Amino acid sequence: AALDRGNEQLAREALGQRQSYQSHTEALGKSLGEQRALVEQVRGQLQKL
Amino acid sequence: ERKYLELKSQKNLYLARLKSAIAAQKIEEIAGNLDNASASSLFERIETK
Amino acid sequence: ERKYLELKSQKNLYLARLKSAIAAQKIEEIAGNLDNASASSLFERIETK
Amino acid sequence: QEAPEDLLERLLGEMELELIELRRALAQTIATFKSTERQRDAQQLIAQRWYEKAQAALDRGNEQLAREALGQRQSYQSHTEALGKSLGEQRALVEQVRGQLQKLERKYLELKSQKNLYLARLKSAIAAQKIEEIAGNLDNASASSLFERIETK
Amino acid sequence: AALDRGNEQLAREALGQRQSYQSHTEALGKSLGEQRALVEQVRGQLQKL
Amino acid sequence: LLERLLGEMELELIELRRALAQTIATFKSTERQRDAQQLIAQRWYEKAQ
Amino acid sequence: ILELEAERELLNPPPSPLDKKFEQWEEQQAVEATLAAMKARRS
Repeated sequence: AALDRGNEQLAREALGQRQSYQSHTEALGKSLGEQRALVEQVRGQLQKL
Repeated sequence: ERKYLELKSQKNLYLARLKSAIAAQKIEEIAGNLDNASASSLFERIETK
Repeated sequence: ERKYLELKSQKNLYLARLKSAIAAQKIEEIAGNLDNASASSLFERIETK
Repeated sequence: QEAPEDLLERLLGEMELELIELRRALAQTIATFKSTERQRDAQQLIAQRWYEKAQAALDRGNEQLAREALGQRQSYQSHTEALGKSLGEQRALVEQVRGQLQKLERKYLELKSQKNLYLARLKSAIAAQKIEEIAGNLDNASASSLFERIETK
Repeated sequence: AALDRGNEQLAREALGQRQSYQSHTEALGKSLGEQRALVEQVRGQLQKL
Repeated sequence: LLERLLGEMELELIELRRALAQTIATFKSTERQRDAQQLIAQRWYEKAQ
Repeated sequence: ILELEAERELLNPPPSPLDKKFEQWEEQQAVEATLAAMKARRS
């Protein structure tokens, strides 16, 4: 929206703001994609026991 | 303050994996699978008696 | 006799400001705004349970 | 040890009391602020009256009484100035605290509008496992109660 | 109505006034659109039980 | 040791938070004092003028 | 009083001034658009 009306400065600052949240999203996605397989394995072990 | 919750988000998974691993050998002791006859307990001492 | 009423004319304002300040954190404790996920009470313990 | 959900209604009742307490305190604050303003007005009125007396005394060329009355006026002028100072100070503070009270009074009902939903969901979740215990569905034969102990007996 | 008779100033002030109520309406609509599905789910659970 | 150390850290975090709060408080107080002093200096300057 | 206020604020950060700038700018745009649409609709 800020790029509209040709106010490029606010667009630049907002795009700069977006980066930290992008990085945190990436990190959390990483951690979850890691943990899933481990809980799958432990659930299987529990069934067998 | 961020790093703390970061670690708290994995304490539980570690505890769960450890308890599963303990329970594994716990009931592997009683009534061994006898894949090898090296040692079996509580189902052979009773049988031999 | 003058100075006494002078002070009595502000005791009340101080008490009011203090009570407002206390009430602020009082309900900020319950159901945190979650601007940060550092800690929230009575709406997360219930959710997690 | 108490259950977490039990703390909810307790803390909400506590906050409910504390809100009306704050309201009463702010009321008393407004009251004396008005009283102090009235006092300032009375003082400046007395000063004006002494000024009138001085003006009348200057008439007939009796400058001495005019001098004494003008000297008298000074203490009341100073007190008027001091009270005006104090009031001009206090006004903004009561404005700010009134705003804070408004915001808190809104947020409170905001939370009260969801306490009930949370309690309902929790009770449903409890009841789920409550009757799942008795007479297990036997999707797995891992454990069933009160319909197998009876059957086995 | 205030814009009529060319009294633009009062129209500006009234349009400014409208914004807070618009925002509150939006917030409440959000909260309701959220809660509906949850009560639907809990009603279904009650039926099954 | 895991849960023990995590509880210890949990306490220590809020301790640190309280300490930083007190720091902010007196920093504000000192600023207020400076303002009062420079105001008195300005008043004496007015008297000199 | 100052301590309690500062602590409560420290637990939950207030909005950055950039957010205030953005919201003020956009509400200005909104009021302008509304008054323009109104004074255009009348004619």
